[PDB]
Amino acid sequence: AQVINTNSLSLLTQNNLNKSQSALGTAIERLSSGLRINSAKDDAAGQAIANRFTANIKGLTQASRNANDGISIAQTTEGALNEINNNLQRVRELAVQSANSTNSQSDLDSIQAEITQRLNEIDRVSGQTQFNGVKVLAQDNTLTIQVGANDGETIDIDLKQINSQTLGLDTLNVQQKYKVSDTAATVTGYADTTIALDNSTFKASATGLGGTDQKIDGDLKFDDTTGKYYAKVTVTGGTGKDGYYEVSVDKTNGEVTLAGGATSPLTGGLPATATEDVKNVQVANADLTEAKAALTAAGVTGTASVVKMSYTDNNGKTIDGGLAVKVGDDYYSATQNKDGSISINTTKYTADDGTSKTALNKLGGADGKTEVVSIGGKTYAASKAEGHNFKAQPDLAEAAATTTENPLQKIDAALAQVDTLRSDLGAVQNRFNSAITNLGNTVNNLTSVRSRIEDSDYATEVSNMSRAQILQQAGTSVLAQANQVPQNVLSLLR
Repeated sequence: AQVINTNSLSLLTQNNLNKSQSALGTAIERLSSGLRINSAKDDAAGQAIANRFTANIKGLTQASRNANDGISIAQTTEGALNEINNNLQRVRELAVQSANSTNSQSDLDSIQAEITQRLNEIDRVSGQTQFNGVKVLAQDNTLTIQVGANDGETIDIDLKQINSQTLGLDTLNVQQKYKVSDTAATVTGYADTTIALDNSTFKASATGLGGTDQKIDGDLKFDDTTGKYYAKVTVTGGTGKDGYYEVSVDKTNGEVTLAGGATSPLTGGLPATATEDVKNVQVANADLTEAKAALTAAGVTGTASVVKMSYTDNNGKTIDGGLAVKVGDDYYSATQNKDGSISINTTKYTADDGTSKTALNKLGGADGKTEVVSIGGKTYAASKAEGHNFKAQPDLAEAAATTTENPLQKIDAALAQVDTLRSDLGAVQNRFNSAITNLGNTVNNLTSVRSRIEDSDYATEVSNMSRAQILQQAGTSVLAQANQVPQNVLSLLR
């Protein structure tokens, strides 16, 4: 009978329990990791969204970091700014101190110097304060910080350029003008030029001494008491012609010629005042050679003269100033060099509309004695203009021209500006926090959602599938016993 085979089928179902044992193993597999890529995720997209949820928090952890970057930049902005308030308020203090009419002009100059220091510090803070390189107060700019998982989900920080100029205190001045005056300064002594003393021309101007040959022995002796040059002269072939002679010097090319058609040596020899040994033409600095060339190149028309400045305050007290090169009504601060020559002060600066350049220091400003300088169509303080680049950093206020009207109002309006900017930033923080809380709340919630897809087994469900393990194992046990039953049942026939 085919029962052996038909039973084999009934055993194939028992062997199918071995496949159910493969299901026990498959269950053990489903319980092994809890989750398997065996397509329990089909609307993969929908199930992928769970992984996107975690990716959201990944973007949200970076978001929290961002947020904290923003928070820090918020904190930092106010930090660096606090100093600015700290500086300006102090200026206010000087503004009160200034309104005092008992103050002398020297007092006012002193107060102005500290105001200038405070304003300069404000400008440094504005230019250097940074966060990760962002110059938070150097320019108007809105920083967008991604604090959410998706595009455009950001919190914006509106940064403003806060400096002396934007605050309207770039020319805040409390100084008063001094009555400017001068007196001629006939600077003394001589200096040597580039003009080298050419002696070859002497012997032909000294033929009237005769002999065979007339030559100057050594260097010419100059006399800074008379401006006269003298020469030791050896007249080869002559009788009583050797001795000291006064020589005429060509102040242009340096030629040396016997002076005054002298027919015999000076009585008494070389004068006692002729002690300098010169190799070059001496110039009574008095011609202001370089100063005059600088004035011409500058476009200055008038005749120049060296004067000593004087400044008189409101109380009739006068102090002496330095040396100056007066031209017309203008005064150019000057310096007298080693050799007694004089040079107009210059400041040295970069660009304007490209390249290195130079301007001459005039005496002006809010007090009448501040070194100012004209670049382009402007007139800045020399202190500011020194080493400045108008290419890399153009746009600027000239030097203060007069005393500032209503300085306390202006300063108040300035601080008001600083303050409102700070409110936006700090309130930004709290907004960041408020935003962190929205996202944060949804974060705790999203994690509750990934738990459905992010699936796996432990108590409740483990017991369901574990009880099922033993339940099905009971089944495999049933067919383990029932695995031996058939083979024997089939062998009963005799």
